[PDB]
Amino acid sequence: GQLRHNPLDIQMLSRGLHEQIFGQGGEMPGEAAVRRSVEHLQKHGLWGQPAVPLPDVELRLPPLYGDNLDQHFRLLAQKQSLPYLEAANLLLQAQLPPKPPAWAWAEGWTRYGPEGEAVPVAIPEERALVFAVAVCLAEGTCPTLAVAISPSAWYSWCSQRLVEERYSWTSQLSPADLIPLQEQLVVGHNVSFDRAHIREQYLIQGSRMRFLDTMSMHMAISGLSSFQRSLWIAAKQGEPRELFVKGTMKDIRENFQDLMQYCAQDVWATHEVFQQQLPLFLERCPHPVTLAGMLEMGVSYLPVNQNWERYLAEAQGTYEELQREMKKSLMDLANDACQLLSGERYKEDPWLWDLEWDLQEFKQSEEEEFQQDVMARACLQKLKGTTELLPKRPQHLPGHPGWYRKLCPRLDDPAWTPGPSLLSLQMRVTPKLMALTWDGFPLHYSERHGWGYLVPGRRHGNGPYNDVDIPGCWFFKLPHKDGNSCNVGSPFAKDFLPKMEDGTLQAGPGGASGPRALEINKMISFWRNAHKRISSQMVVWLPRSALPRAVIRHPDYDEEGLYGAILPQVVTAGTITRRAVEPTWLTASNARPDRVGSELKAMVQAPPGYTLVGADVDSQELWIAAVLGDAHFAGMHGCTAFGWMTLQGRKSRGTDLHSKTATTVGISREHAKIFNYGRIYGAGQPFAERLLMQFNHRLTQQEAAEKAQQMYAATKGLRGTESEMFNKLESIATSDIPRTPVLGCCISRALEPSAVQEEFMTSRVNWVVQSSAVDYLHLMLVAMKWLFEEFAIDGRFCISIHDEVRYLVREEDRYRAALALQITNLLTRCMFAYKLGLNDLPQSVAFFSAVDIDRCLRKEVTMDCKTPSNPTGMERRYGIPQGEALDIYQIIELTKGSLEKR
Amino acid sequence: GEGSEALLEICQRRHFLSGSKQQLSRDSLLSGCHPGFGPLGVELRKNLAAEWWTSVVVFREQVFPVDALHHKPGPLAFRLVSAETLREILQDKELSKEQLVAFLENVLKTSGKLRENLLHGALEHYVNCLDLVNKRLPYGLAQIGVCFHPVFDTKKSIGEKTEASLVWFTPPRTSNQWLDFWLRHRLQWWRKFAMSPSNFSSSDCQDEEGRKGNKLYYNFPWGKELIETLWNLGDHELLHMYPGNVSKLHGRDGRKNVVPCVLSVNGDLDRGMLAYLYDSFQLNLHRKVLKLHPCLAPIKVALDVGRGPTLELRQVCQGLFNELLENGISVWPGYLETMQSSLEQLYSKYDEMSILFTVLVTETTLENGLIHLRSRDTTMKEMMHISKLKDFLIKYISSAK
Amino acid sequence: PGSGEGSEALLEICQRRHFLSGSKQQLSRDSLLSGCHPGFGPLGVELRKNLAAEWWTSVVVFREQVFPVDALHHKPGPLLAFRLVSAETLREILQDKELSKEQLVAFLENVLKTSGKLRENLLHGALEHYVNCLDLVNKRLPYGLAQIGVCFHPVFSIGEKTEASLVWFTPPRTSNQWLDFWLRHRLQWWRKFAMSPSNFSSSDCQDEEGRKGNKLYYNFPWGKELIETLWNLGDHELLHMYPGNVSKLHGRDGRKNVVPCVLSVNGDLDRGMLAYLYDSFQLTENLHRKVLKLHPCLAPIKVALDVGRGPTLELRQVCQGLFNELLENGISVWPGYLETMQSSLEQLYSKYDEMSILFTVLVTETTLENGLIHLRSRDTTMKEMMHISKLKDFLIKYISSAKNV
DNA sequence: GGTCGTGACTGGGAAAACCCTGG
DNA sequence: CCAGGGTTTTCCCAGTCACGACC
Repeated sequence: GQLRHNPLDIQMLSRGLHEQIFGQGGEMPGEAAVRRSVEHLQKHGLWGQPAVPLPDVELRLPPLYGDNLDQHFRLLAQKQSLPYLEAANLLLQAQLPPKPPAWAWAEGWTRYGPEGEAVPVAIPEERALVFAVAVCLAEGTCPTLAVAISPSAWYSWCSQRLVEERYSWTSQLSPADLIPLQEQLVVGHNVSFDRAHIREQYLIQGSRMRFLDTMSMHMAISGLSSFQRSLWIAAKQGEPRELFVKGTMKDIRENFQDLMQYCAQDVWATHEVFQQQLPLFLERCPHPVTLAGMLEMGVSYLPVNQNWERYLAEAQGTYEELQREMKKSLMDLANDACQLLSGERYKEDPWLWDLEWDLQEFKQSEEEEFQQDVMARACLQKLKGTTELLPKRPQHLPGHPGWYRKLCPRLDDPAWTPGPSLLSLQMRVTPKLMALTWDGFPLHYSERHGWGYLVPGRRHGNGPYNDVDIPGCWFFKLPHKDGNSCNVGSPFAKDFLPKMEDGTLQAGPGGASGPRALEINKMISFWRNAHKRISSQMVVWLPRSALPRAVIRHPDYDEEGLYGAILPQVVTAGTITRRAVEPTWLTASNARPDRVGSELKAMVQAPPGYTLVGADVDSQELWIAAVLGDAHFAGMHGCTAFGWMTLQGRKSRGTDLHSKTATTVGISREHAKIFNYGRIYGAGQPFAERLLMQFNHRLTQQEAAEKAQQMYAATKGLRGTESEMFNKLESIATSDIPRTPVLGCCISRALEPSAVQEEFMTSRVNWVVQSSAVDYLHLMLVAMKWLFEEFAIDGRFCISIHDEVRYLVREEDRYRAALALQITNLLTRCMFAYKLGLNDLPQSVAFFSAVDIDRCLRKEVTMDCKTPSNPTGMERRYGIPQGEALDIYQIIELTKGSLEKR
Repeated sequence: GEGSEALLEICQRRHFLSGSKQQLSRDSLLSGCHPGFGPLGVELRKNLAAEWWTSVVVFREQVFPVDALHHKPGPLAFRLVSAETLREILQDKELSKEQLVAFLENVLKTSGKLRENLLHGALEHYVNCLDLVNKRLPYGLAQIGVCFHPVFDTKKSIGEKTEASLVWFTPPRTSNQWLDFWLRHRLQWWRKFAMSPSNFSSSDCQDEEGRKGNKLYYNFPWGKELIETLWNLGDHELLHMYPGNVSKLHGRDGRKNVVPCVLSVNGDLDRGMLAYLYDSFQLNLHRKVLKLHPCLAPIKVALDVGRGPTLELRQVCQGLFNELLENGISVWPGYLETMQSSLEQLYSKYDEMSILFTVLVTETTLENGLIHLRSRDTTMKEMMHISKLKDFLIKYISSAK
Repeated sequence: PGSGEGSEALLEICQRRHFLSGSKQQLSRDSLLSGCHPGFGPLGVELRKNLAAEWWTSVVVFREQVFPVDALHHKPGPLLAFRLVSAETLREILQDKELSKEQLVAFLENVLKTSGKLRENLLHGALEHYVNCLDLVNKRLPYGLAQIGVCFHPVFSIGEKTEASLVWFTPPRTSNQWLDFWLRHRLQWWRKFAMSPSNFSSSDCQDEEGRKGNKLYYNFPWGKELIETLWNLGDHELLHMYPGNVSKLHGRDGRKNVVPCVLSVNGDLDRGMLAYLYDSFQLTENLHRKVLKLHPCLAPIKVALDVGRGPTLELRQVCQGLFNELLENGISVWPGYLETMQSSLEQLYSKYDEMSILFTVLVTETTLENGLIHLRSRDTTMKEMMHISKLKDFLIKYISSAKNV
């Protein structure tokens, strides 16, 4: 029947599906190899467990255009990249005309030939373009100057505000102040900014112009890691850009010639380096899958509307209210300390006993009632006349404790407010007024040796300071992000933020207002860190004339307002592993009621008539590491105990490594995930020691070191469960060119072992898995584009947030789109199998648990993003209907396995 | 809940809520059937009303406040029966059973009712105020006053609650926009004068006809109480209040003539007054001091005197009192206290009473230039000349925001 | 004759300018007098609020022995005005005819004996709070309580009128002295704002119980009407409310402790409001210029706003800035520049005088040039130019100079 | 590792002040 | 006795030091 199993009796792919994908031929491991595998799995003790068979899939898959699967995908990628490959070949043979002698002050585009003559041009139509824009941040979000060298002639784009003098235009932002650029490819340095300036990537219909980033290809060919580039900058040590930002508009119109010369030199040099390294980019990325996936990734599109405006404005306003409350709370504590002066009671407090409290001395008939009142008032004003004494400069509140004066505004200053209005959260009197406790002991500050804690023991330890002769209490320095050799600043630090979460720093006395500013700070940490980034987004508001008729004919369009787009200015290849790293959008954060303005994802909502299909690629990197270990063990699925745990693993049943590590060590879920990831990423024994030191401190250095050694003796074995993957990566590192198992695309030359030898292993160990993830995302986007072009299915790539992938689709094709995604995932796993020589595939691994279809962006379709800045939620303030989740069986039941519209 | 009762004995002792301990029960104060407030409580009600009047009518252009009659006249809560007619009916022994029954039925069918919801007042004055505003929309009519409510006693009773209401007549296109705006503004008003506005909460409720409004509460030490309500009642009530043609019942929004809409606010100011009382007192040596915010505390300046030249000292104190009174501040004339109490006990009494500053006029004021000044917030002394001191106080009030 | 027609024209202005609201059928002099009117308009609400503020400044502010009290709108039972009735119980009882005539009368009495009352005066709340206030002030007789608020009375319907009540607990010896003081202060305060102080007529009187007091009247063209009354109470009221130990009701002057005499000062506010509305009405030379010249301390809105010819947005910005500046300084305003269909300048002046606006402010492009604005007075209608940086101080000075004089 | 924020330590001409003094 | 000189004494703009968000 359709149900079939491996020799390890794990539910593999269905016979029909395996016949459709693999073609012909079934395999089995060798007798000595399978005996070794049986003995090894019996050694680990995980052998001999049941497995409930999942229902199979009987689907007539679409035919594969090619007998070999990898060759068929390579042909598909070549077909996708063919116009852009031809444009890149034209850019290789592109001629650079000499420097024009003049640069016209014309609005929009101006052409300058070999003689530099002025030609009025509207839309330059080169097949290949090299681009660089200049951004005028002094005039809002409007750039000014853009260059375009070409095989024919120079092109200059001058903004509308550059030619005009000052002038008033419409508010907010519109694409009318943006560049209006057969398919075309634009290659340049940070073409994300250019795309933010290019009008042709804002309509919901999509376009055909694509962009190649010389930053991306530069990181693919010759890039550096964080520590390597930092050390290179440190060893290297031993004006127009700043002026252009501060140029407003007149001074930009002043120094035009030198800035244009700088731009021409930069464009020429970048083009020269690009055309030198474009064969390097071609050979170092032999698959056209790389080019096609990068071109699909660099056109990431986000839809927004007026409600995102609310998520900006209200959140900042909300922050203001919260900020106000924080100040008020601090002031209350300050007032309390005044009472401690009474009877020198402050000479007994554990926290507030080392400040400047000493008082400052002071230096030097109706006629009856009418007559009485006038005489009394006259005597009052005569007493008011006694003003020819006392110091003309007033003493700033004498008698009070001196630090309370230091927190108070001077009486003469016009920025005066009642109470200690000058107090901020970061003053040295803030923690002492908070009466902070570090696990049963008070804090203590010294300018000599930073912050620590006093324990009534003098008459275990953490950084002993026997020099600090505090009477009766030993002083132990507070832990820092950089060990005991550094000093901690204000205790309200980012690195102390997790320590704030698990009750390692609580006030206690003053049970309401003491532990309240702590909660406010822990709430406003996110918005305080990211408000500049979120406010700096260049939202572009789409006019209705170029909007699609799908929303225009739909009654759900909001005619009173407008819609718009956010283009993620995300570096596609911005890591050593070219992982999509961007600190604002692609960060691993989710909406909670305990982070202020944490509904950043929640305003990415589809236009009417449209939806978003999301695939959470669960255990992507985990399965990549597991399948590398299994391939290096015996070349099957579940070869190792870790591989079988990957095949047979349920979080509800606890059969994962996470529950076992939580039982063995005693850390949190996130701590276990980070530890297992870093060990997968290649954490060393000192890395494990500092990772355990970063977590809960119920142990010492010796106990944590012994537990780390015992943990190292289990998973890696005598180097066990996963060391075959490590030996695979070592065999990759032993080669002259480090080639990935998935694609063979070599990493940047900084990590080549010719000048490094057996060093910096951890970065490459992470890099193999992350490059496999890059290939996974590229293959997923390639398969989505291929099935869209194959079955005429609408849609657009929305975003690829590291692990998850969101696609912007139209409504009427949603299930059909979801169906394609299912097959795509299978093929992706199959391609990984076809890039590891595996002769089979499990049933459960090839399919995700579910695929989500929604009208708004979120991790799951059950959370409404209840936050302090969105208190009612999406279901009340915005009325957004919740999403739906589907499985392969539900998709098949809804679509009947049909590949076309019914 | 001893501190809640310990606050109550302070609120009874220092003349905030009138009555005795037996009626000092939570339901009696919370249910609007309270036995009355003290003089300082009345001044706190007046301060809350003044701040509401600034926030609602003064700083908003389109709000034209109106006053509707106290009782709703018949035909048609509670009903009213005159004593004279009852006496005439009862004294007429010639009356039979049937005539008395007919009189009682007529009374039940022709009885006015003391009002509960002030929406009907705006629904009565809407046409006149539409003539007033020259058909400028949106707008609204505001009013503060005491309303009358049934008491659902578990042991008839009438509970008197002071309510501030406004009916924002708005275009229907921008209804929920104004609803969110007014929720934000009024929650900011209820959070403006608080020690801990986290105890002020917000929730939303849905009417039976699909209308949605927001509800505000305060985290009392025994559970929430409803402090304000909102209900966008649409246009059913106004249409019901004027059947027939819609020629009068219309308005202009921009260039489009549209039927208006109904928004409502119901603010129980007595509930908020007790709420702010519980916000002021928050439960080392304890110091029973009510920390009211320096805009709603009923008496600002405290003025006293010492032993010595009582004629000249009394002249100076009386002049200072009149000078401060001419500048709008309110002072507690404590200088007439011939019964010499200690400065500790005097300060304790004047700090339970939520007084901003205590000014002490000694003989040294008649010597060179100096008066003592102790702040409630810090309980630390200060010296000042008289001529500066007045301005200090007024800018302190001006720095409340 | 024509005076009543002019008063009706004033009432039609009150309908037009929203001082007094109602209908032409409701325009009856006694209907205004008793309190049968459907209620004053918003400008009348502002007039009443200013009058109440003036009263509160007069009485409770500048006295160290007068404290504010607030008596409830109901008096609970069983008691000795209408009667508060819970309706549902009465309806359910009326549903039965089985009970005979005697049973019906008896249960009507049983309900009646447990029936609360809407109040008639404001005395009884202060009388109940006398024990607490005597404990508060340490018996330093005399001392007073006060309340401004509405009271309901029957008309041969139920009419509500806002009145001001001051209760004076005085030693019996100083009774006539404090009575004369309060009478003189009250008469002067009522004569303070009107154009013709001789019309306020004060007459002494004594009741059937030998209770001395005084009565204030204002002279409408249809005769005299009551504005304010003063009375004595004696000493049986405190014993009636609090029978028992008299020393617990004793207050001290010097060392002598006595049961204090009670004096009542009770005055209508809405009838005096109508009287001042009549007072402000003048005809300045078939129809003359109707000027509603209220006193500046009692006028509803002080300073209006207008726009000139030129830039719409810039003039609106200037008017909005002046509006906000006057809002912060605390002067009542009238932002009525929003009329696109404008009338004549003479008609605009007449309209703003019909609202009894004190001064008319006009803003042109010359304000953008130098900051001067046109300012029209009320009585003489003189048009001057004043800079925009001192108009708020000028109006503050006008209010304060009227207050001082 | 390097860069630009915030807040503590301090410190030197100066504005007023005190003590003493010349005439 | 009224202005001026020697010494106090902070005072306030300014510099100088450290560590935490960012590149």
